[PDB]
Amino acid sequence: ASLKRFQTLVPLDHKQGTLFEIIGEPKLPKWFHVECLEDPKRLYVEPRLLEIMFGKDGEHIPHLESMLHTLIHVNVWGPERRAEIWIFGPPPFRRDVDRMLTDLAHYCRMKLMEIE
Amino acid sequence: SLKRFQTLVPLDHKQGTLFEIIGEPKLPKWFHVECLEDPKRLYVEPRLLEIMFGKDGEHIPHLESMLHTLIHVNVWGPERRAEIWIFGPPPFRRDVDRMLTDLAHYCRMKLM
Repeated sequence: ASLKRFQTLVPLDHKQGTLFEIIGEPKLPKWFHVECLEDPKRLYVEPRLLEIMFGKDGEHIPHLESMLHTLIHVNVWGPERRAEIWIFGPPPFRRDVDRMLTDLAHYCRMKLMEIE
Repeated sequence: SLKRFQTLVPLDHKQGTLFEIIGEPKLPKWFHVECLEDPKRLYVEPRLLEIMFGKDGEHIPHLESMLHTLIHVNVWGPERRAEIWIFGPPPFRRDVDRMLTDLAHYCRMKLM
């Protein structure tokens, strides 16, 4: 990616496109299976939404990950480029977590335009 | 955290499964009053509530918007179980029920 680094239970390196790698030797969550690292789902969001959706430095992401049983990885670049939220787990899960994050994004977008 | 927690649609908990919307709030597009006819209840130690949901439940409106489910928190003594009430349905192979008990589990552990 490029770096703002967001919090998560398992920090990953975004190597290239679909390739992610676990950084160092973290204690993994009981529900997390290394195999899920193979096919993550990506969804785009504008960058300014990231900290509204996930809190400052993505501080609420470990809670969300615990609730969803999917890893969340955030890649962010310039203000002019779309951010990428990458989601990791069983495909039956990645689909509905995808709708949840889209629904959350819709909400945060409305609040953004109201708080201004 | 308080005795009333935050939410998109503040409710009065009348008795058991019976709730009522307080006043005339603008409702979320995804929400319909008939949702209140499908409550599910979960129990939790009161101590976990502010860990799970933020001070005074300040994160609940985000959670509700993610889940498309209203969350009502009834709390009593620090002794007895708090009730979490949800008016669904779920967006995952995992019941909103299961996602919230799992959140509580994580928060129980992190509380050590």
